[PDB]
Amino acid sequence: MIGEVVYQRAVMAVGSLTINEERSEVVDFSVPFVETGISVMVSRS
Amino acid sequence: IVTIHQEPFVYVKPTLSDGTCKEEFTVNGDPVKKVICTGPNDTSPGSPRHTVPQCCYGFCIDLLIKLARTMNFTYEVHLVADGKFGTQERVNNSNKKEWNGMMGELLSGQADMIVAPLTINNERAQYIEFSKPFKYQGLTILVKKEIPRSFMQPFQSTLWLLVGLSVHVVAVMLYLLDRFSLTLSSAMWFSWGVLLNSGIGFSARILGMVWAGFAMIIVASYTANLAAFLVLDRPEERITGINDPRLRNPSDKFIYATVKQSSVDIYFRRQVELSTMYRHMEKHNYESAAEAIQAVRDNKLHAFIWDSAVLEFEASQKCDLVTTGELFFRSGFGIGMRKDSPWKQNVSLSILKSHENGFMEDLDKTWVRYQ
Amino acid sequence: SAFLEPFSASVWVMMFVMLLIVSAIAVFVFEYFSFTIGKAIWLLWGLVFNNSVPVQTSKIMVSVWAFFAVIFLASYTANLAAFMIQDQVTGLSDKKFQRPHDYSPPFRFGTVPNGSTERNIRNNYPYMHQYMTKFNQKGVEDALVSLKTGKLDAFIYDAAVLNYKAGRDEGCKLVTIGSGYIFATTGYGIALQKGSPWKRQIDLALLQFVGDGEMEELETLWLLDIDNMAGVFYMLAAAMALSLITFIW
Amino acid sequence: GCKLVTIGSGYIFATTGYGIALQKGSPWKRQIDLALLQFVGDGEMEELE
Amino acid sequence: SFTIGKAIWLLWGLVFNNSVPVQTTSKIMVSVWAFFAVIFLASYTANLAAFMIDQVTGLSDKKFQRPHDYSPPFRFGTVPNGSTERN
Amino acid sequence: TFENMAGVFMLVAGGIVAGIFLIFIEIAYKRHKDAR
Ligand SMILES: *[C@@H]1O[C@H](CO)[C@@H](O[C@@H]2O[C@H](CO)[C@@H](O)[C@H](O)[C@H]2NC(C)=O)[C@H](O)[C@H]1NC(C)=O
Ligand SMILES: *[C@@H]1O[C@H](CO)[C@@H](O)[C@H](O)[C@H]1NC(C)=O
Ligand SMILES: *[C@@H]1O[C@H](CO)[C@@H](O)[C@H](O)[C@H]1NC(C)=O
Ligand SMILES: *[C@@H]1O[C@H](CO)[C@@H](O)[C@H](O)[C@H]1NC(C)=O
Repeated sequence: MIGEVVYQRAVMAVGSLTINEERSEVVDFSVPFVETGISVMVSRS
Repeated sequence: IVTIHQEPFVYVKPTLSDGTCKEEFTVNGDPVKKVICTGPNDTSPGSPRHTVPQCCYGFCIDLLIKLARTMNFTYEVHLVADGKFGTQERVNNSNKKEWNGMMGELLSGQADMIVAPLTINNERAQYIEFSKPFKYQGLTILVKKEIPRSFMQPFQSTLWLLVGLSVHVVAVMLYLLDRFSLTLSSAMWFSWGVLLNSGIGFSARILGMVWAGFAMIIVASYTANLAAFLVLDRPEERITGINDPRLRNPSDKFIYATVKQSSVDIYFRRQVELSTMYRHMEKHNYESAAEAIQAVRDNKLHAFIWDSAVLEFEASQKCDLVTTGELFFRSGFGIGMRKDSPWKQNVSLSILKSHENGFMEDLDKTWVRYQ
Repeated sequence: SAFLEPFSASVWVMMFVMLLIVSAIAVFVFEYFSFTIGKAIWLLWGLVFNNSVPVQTSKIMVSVWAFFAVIFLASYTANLAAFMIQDQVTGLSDKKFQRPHDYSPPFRFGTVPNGSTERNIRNNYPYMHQYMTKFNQKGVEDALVSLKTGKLDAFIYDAAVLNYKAGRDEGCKLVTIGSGYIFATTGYGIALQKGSPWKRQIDLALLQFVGDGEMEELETLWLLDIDNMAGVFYMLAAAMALSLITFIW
Repeated sequence: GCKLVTIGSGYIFATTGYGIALQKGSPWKRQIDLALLQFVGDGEMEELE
Repeated sequence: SFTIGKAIWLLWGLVFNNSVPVQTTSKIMVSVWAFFAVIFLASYTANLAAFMIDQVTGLSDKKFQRPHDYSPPFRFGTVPNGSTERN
Repeated sequence: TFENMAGVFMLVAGGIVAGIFLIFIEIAYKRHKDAR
C-alpha cells in the first residue's frame, strides 16, 4: 500500500497501517483515529 | 515555550532561597532535569500578580529537552499568565471570537511550540497545526473513593422477646412435667447452654428435644441472613461511563463539573444530544484542575471529569480517589505549534522516534508509574 | 405467607413424609441394633444439634445418619440464603372499580377531563363516569402530586405517559399495573385531513422507520423476615399440643 | 471460548495510531485532518467503535 | 476449680459446637462467651463467602530476554511484511 | 423438591440399608472371632 501511494499510483490509503519513521518520511499521515501498537495476546486461587 | 500547571506533567513549585531549581534525585537515583519558568505564581484575579521565576519539571520537560537536543532549541519555558487552556469566549463587543490562554498566546505571536496536556481538537486544529500525539489517554470520570463498610438484629428486633418468652414457657412446662412425673434458673441456664454450645445439662425429654431442635433454627436463620446480605453491601457504582442512565437526568444533589473551556467543554458543546445535563456543569466550574480535585477530596464535588492521564495518576498518588468509566472521547495530546513553523516534520519525526524507542516508556515509568 | 410453603418447601408434602419415614427407619434400626421410644427417639431428635448434654458399638453405625442430618441442615441454610434475593387492582375488571363503596376508605380515582380517557370510559362504564367526574385533575402535575401525597388512590390516563412518569419518578414509588392489562390498547398515529394526498406516504415512512430500527432507537435515550414471627408461633403451638397429648394420659 | 487475553490495556510497547496515508504534498491533508478531528470530537467515532 | 486445668479447656472447647467432653455459678455467666465465638465464626464465614465470589506485561520480561535459557521453549512469532519486524 | 435432593436421599438410603446389613454380619464375625 505504501509503495502504491508513493509512486503516484494512489493519492490516499484508507487501509489500516501503523506509523513509523520510514513510513512518515516518504508520505505524510493524518491524525490517527484508532489507537494501536505492539502487544502480546496469549492463551490461558 | 508556554506550559500549563498540571501536576502529572508540569510540577510548578517555588525555587530555593537563591532563586534556582532545587537539586532533586528520583527513586532510581538518576538526576531530575529542571527548567526555570517565569510564570505568575498568583492565581486569583485581582491579586498583585508577579512574574516570579519558579521551577517547572515533569513529563513534558523531558520531551522538550529531547527535542532541544535533537533540533538545537533555546527554550525559555514562559508559563501562561492566564493559567487556562481556553478555546473560544468573548468579553466586550460580542461580535468576534478570540482565543485566550496558551492557544491565544501562541496565535498572537509571542509564544511558540507548546508542551502541555493540550489535546487534539477540531477548532484547535483549525488554527494550530499539531504534531503526532505522544499520549492518547482518552479522558475519563473521577469520583471519590467509597469509605470502608448490623451488630444486632437488622430489623424486627422482637426476636429477643420471642426467645425469652419461649425460654420461660419451656422452663415452666419442664417444671410442671417434672412435678407430674429446677427451681429458679437451672432451666434457663440449660436453654442458654443449648443455644450456645458449652456441654452443660418422657414428656420432659421430648420437650427438651423439640426446644433444642428449634433453638438452632434461629441462629441458622441469622447466619443465612448475614451471609445473604452480600447482595447489596452498598458500594453502588458511581458513574460507569458517560452513557449511563443516571447522567441522562441531571440532579442538584449529585454535582459534577469540568474545569474551564478546555477540550471537555468543547466536546460537550459539540455533541448536542443531552444539552439539559450539559448546561448543569457550566454554573459551578473551577479555576484549575488542582482546585477541582481538592474540592472533590473535600467532598465538595461528587464527580470530576478530566483527562485520564491526570485522573489515574492522581488516583495512584493519593489512595482516596477512584476513576469511573473505561474510555470515551479518545483524543491524544500534541505539540501545539504555529502554522508557519518549519519544524513540523522534524518534530513529528522526533515524536515518532521517541514512541518507537523506549524513551516514552522510560518517561512513563519515571513520571506516571508510581505506587 | 410467613414461614409457609411459598417461602420454602412449596410442595410441603414430600419433605414431611421423608422426615417421617427416616425417623421411623432410624428408630427401627436403633431398636434392632436399647429402648424403642425411651432412647431411639431421644437420639433421633438429639442428633440434629451438637449440644447433646444428656448423650449416653451400636451407636457407631447409627451415627452415620448424622452425616445426612448435617448435610440436610447445610442444604436448608443454603436454600434459605438463596431464596431471599429480589399492583392489586389488575385492571378495571375487579370489583374495586365497580363497587368502590364495598371498601371502608372511599376510592378517589383520577382522569384528566377533555381527554381520550374520560371519553373512553363513557362508552364502556356509563354510571362510573359520574363517580370519575367527582375527582378530576387540572393536568398531570396535579394528579402526580396528589398520588405522591395520597389524595388519589389511583390514576387513570394514557399508558405511554404513565409509563414515562413511572420510569422517571423520584423515589420509584409510582408504578403502573404490570403490563398487558391495558383496558383498551390502541396507538398514537399522526392526524391528517380526509382525502389528503399525504397519508399514503406518511404510513410508508412510519413503517420504514419501525422496520429499520429507527423507532426503537428513538424510544431509547428518550424514555428478621416475616418467617421468624411465624416459626416461633408454630413451635409454641407444637409444644403446647405435645404437652396436652402427654398430659391427657 | 474466550481463552485468549492480551497484556492489560495500558502495557502497549509502542503505542501508535493507524490514521490514513496520503500522498506527500497532497492538497487533501488539511481537509482529511479536519474531518478526522470532527469525527473524533463527535459521536461518529464512538458509534463505529 | 483449677486455674488452668478447666478454664483453658472450656475456653478452647466453646469455640466449636461439637464439644462432647465439656463440663458452679460463676462459670455459667462465663459460658456466654460461646455466643461471641459463634458470632465471630459466622461473621468470618460470611466474609469468606462474600470475598470468594500470563507474563510481566512487556518486553522487559526475562522470558523474552532468555527464551532458550528457561526449560519451556518459546516460539513467539510475528507477521512478516509488516511493521512489527521493523519495530 | 427436584432431582438433586431426591437423588442424594436415594443414595444415602441405599448407603444406610447396605451399611446396616454389612455391619450386622461384621459384628457377628467379630464376636465369633473374639469368642471362638
Ligand atoms: C529538518 O530535518 C531535515 C532532515 O533531518 C533537515 O534537512 C537536512 O537533511 C540532511 C539529510 O537529509 C541533513 O544532512 C542536514 O543536516 C539537514 N539540515 C540541517 C540544517 O540540519 C532540515 O534542515 C531540518 N529542519 C529544521 C528546521 O530543523
Ligand atoms: C546542532 O546540533 C548538532 C548536534 O547534533 C550539531 O552537530 C550542530 O553543529 C548544531 N548546529 C548549530 C547551528 O548549532
Ligand atoms: C374542559 O372543557 C370544558 C368545556 O365546557 C371547560 O369548561 C373546562 O374548563 C375544561 N377543562 C380543562 C381541564 O381543560
Ligand atoms: C512477504 O512475505 C513472504 C512470506 O511471508 C516472503 O517470502 C516475502 O519475501 C515477503 N515480501 C518481501 C518484500 O519481503
